[PDB]
Amino acid sequence: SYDIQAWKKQCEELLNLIFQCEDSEPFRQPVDLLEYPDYRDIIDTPMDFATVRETLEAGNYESPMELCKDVRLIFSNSKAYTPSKRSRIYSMSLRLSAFFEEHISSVLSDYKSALRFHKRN
Ligand SMILES: O=C(Nc1ccccc1)N1CCN(C(=O)c2ccco2)CC1
Repeated sequence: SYDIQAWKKQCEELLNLIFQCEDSEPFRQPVDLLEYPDYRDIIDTPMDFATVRETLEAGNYESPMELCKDVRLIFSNSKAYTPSKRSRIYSMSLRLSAFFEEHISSVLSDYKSALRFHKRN
C-alpha cells in the first residue's frame, strides 16, 4: 500500500468520526475567551478540530505527522487548563485522545512506509 497521498482522505474520514463523537463537543471550535478570560495566560497556541480540518482542506499540511502534532496540542491544552484530572472536559479529552491514537497509528505507518518505498532505489 504505497500511495504517498492516501493519508489526506484517511485524515478527513477520521475527523468526520471525531465530529460524530459526543466527546469532541468541547473541542469542535476555538475556546471561548469570554467564558475563559485567563485561557491565553496559560495557553500560548490554542487549537481545535475546526482549525485542523480547515488547515487540511487548505492544503497546508504536508504530512499526517503535522496534523497529528496539532491534534495532540488540543489534548495537551485541555490538560494544561484543567483544575483537576477529575474534570468533565479533561475526562472527555482523554477518551477522545485514546480514540484518535487508535485510528491515526495505521495512517502514520502507511504514510512512512510509502515514503520509504519511494526512496527505495
Ligand atoms: O470553551 C471551551 N470550548 C468551547 C465550547 C463551545 C464554544 C466555543 C468554545 N472550552 C473550555 C476550555 N477547555 C478545556 O479544555 C477545559 C478543561 C477544563 C475546563 O476547560 C476547552 C473547551
